[PDB]
Amino acid sequence: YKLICYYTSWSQYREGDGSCFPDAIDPFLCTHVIYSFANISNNEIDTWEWNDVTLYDTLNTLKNRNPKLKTLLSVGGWNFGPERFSAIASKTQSRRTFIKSVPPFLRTHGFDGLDLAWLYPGRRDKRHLTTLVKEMKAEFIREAQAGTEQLLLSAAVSAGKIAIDRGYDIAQISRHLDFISLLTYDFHGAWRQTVGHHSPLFAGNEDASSRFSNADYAVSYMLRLGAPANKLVMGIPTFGRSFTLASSKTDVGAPVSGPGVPGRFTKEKGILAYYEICDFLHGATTHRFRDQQVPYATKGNQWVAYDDQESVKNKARYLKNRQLAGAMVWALDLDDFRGTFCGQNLTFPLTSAVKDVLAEV
Ligand SMILES: *[C@@H]1O[C@H](CO)[C@@H](O[C@H]2O[C@H](CO)[C@@H](O[C@@H]3O[C@H](CO)[C@@H](O)[C@H](O[C@@H]4O[C@H](CO)[C@@H](O[C@@H]5O[C@H](CO)[C@@H](O)[C@H](O)[C@@H]5O)[C@H](O)[C@@H]4O)[C@@H]3O)[C@H](O)[C@H]2NC(C)=O)[C@H](O)[C@H]1NC(C)=O
Repeated sequence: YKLICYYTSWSQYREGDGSCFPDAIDPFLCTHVIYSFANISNNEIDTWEWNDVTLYDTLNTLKNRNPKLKTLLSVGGWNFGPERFSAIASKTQSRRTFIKSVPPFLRTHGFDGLDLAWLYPGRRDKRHLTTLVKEMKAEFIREAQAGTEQLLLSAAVSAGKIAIDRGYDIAQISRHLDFISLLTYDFHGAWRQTVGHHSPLFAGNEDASSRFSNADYAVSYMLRLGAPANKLVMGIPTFGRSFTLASSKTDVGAPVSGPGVPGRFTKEKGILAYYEICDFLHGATTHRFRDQQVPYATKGNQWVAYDDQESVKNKARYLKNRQLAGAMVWALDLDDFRGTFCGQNLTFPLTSAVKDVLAEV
């Protein structure tokens, strides 16, 4: 069993305890840690933050304690225009240029693999995404010849039916990529005038419009398209999506007036770190879509949908029952890394819950 855990650069700058550095990551927790988002310039892979070489160093040092740990550098991200990927990958020149520039980067900085987080390729991009993957992987193979362990190659794919169907040639890309991460947590957003859970497990028998919008449908679908279960890792979010209620209505379908108030620490509308949610929860009312196996809280005109240890283990068993490669947790920085916000004196409570399940048979 795998546990792929992301670490995002921008989390350092958070204030108070919110600040987080690779420095605080428990070396034996996950099996794969992914530094989140490297840039691309002059078609070459490149750093982002002014101090990644430093933080790079600091994350890769964790392997001094856990030899089995592996680390990968992600490329792309949400604040990286999809166009920029498309532009690179449509002109063979740019593509190959980009590619031949990656292995040395990783070798130079201690990484064991590259991660492709091209956030949503288009209709016009499928044919080239297949290329990037192919060639990129061919290069990683030709470099093992130099007598070093072969660099890993993975990709974060959307879990949206349309999304996948629009820009993913799963069948192909699945046989090249060492593993595929399914972003099973973006099935809703403030862009929908009404309340909704973003990382539901099941379709839930009362609504029937977006059944394709749940981890189960996603998985079962990816399998159909051809991807094997030994390359699949299900995403598990460690944050929550919050809304500001446009009425006293709180039950399913209550109208939304817009995203939620920012977090003390995560400082950003619509989203909330687990540890922030832990504080929120106090004085809040907690419910749970028993149908879709996930909770939601409300306090005032603030409606929040999130994942708790329960819902998370729940999902964890799910992937075990479909025989998947492993689990993926989006944002360690978002978990209670210090373990002081969420009652129990446990560090990384959520990511642990999943580990403890996966550590089971
Ligand atoms: C991820 O990558 C991003 C793109 O590479 C990068 O953001 C950008 O990168 C550069 C800026 O560093 C940006 O370039 C310009 O934007 C300006 C307009 O707003 C233009 O004026 C500028 O045009 C020129 O480019 C020349 C250099 O590229 C510059 O010539 C010299 O450059 C030297 C210093 O830059 C200087 O020493 C020398 O004397 C030259 O003068 C020339 O003068 C002129 O100004 C660029 O178009 C990229 O376009 C922008 N990327 C895009 C496409 O949006 C991010 O920094 C990176 N992320 C992180 C955090 O690192």
